[PDB]
Amino acid sequence: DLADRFAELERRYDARLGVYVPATGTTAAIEYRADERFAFCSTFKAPLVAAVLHQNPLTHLDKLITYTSDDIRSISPVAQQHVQTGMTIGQLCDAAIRYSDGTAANLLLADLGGPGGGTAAFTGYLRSLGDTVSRLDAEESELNRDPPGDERDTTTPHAIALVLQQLVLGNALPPDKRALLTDWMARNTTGAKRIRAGFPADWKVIDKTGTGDYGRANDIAVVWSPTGVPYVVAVMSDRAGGGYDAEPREALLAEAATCVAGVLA
Repeated sequence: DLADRFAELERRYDARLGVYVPATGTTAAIEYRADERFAFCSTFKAPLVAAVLHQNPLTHLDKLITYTSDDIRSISPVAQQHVQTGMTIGQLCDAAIRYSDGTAANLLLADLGGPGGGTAAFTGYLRSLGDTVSRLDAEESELNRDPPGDERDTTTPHAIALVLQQLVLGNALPPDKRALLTDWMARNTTGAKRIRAGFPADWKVIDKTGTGDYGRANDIAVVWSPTGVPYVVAVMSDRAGGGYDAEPREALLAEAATCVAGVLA
């Protein structure tokens, strides 16, 4: 039984694991702690981009955003190289997904507008999708504290899987905006050891990672089987019993994805 395999991963990795894969015409849903809250970490950056795409015409992607070194908060592998040139909204979207660029995310939040540096606008975007669960409360920062049991900055595997379903595979976005999201996630650089690692090479995988303290490791993906069937796969984990310093475990995500792959295959 698949639930036992997930429980064994929890015991072997000393982790809490959440998994949701929405049901299809041809497959049952996979759910393991799918309605328990986990920290977003950087997984929010994919729907963030969807929000920016949604609220603006595509010509908005060429708006140059200028910023300063004082805006560098969090790992920002792209943004840190363009403090004096700035970056277009398109480039920020690219960096935010493909390099989980934190500064980029923060600038995209600002681009959405409104209170909380954009976290309100982001959360309302999700509310407008039908998600009454997920919440973004803080801008990215390396100084952020987010202890277990605080419901701020959380989603559920079930919630974020259905959001991603709508965005990539549903009609949340018009096809041209949808394609930009899909493409960016298809060329993610950070996800090779997670869901991607658990799916055979002939499956297409697009994804957005998240990592944090308390051993938090997330990956949200859309996968395409060799037979052309797409599935959304949300995996979230933390190791809170290990405290702030618990090591994130990518392998747990890879192995959970392997259990999923096994059943959709």
